[PDB]
Amino acid sequence: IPGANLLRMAFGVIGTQIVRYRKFEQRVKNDQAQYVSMFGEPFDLAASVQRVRRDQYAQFNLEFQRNYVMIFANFDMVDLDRNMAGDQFLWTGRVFQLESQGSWFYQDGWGVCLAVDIGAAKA
Amino acid sequence: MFDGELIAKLVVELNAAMTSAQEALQFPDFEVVQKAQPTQQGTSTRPTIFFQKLFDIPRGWPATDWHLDNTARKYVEITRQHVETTFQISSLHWQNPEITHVVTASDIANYVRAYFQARSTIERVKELDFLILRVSQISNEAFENDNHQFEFHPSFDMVVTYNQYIRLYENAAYSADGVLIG
Repeated sequence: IPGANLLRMAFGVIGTQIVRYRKFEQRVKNDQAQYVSMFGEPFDLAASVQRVRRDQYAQFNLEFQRNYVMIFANFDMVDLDRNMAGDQFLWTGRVFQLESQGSWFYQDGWGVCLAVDIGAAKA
Repeated sequence: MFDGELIAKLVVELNAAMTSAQEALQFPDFEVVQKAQPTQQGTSTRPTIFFQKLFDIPRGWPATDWHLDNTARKYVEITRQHVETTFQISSLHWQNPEITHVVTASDIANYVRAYFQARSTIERVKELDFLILRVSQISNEAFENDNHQFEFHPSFDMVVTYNQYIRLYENAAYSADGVLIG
């Protein structure tokens, strides 16, 4: 049934991880016609993190392996619109590109590994 | 004169041009952004103008000047190169068929191009230490768009000429001696 949350009851068996999630609010300019975005109030979310397992390529002598992650969560999260995206970090900042069945009961995620986290208790 | 101040002056001028064009043609609202977003972004559903740099031409042999520092007994060699750079200007606007008042993205592109070619604009720009050459073509291109609705993406190229300076050091001589033989 597309009623009660299936991922809700599934999380009672498999076991999950904990990530810090922050949502996008609005953006401004930096007198260079470049958008700079700002988020608000990161919080703790319970989610299941999977693998798709990158293989690299080349442009010329440059390898550039792009890091990917698949995340299942019961959150109505948005990856892209005329606004910005969302952020997370299991150990380093990430950004995702997809949607899922949000308006019923749960969604599915993605992620590309940004460089690092700031530190000081992993801000 | 390097890139950052070039971009700052260019965005200021584009903002002024769009403020003029809004009065001229009555758009709802406008926005000026770059096509070099370092961060993931999502575009805007407003009459927008875009710019980007393509390449660069040195245009001439370097010219060197010598300035002497008396205290340290050194020549400071200044080298100047007259650089020409190319910018691509493009715009977006979606046509609502129901509204009777019609304005095209091609109209915005044409007005922005015409603004930069006026004598008054060039006179204002000259005191900002660069100049503009002639623009020769504007083209309309049609694409499918994310809503599966056709629309146009007009664009044209502009040329900006300026000067670049670097400085280096060189030894200095203060006397001459010679020998004569026969």
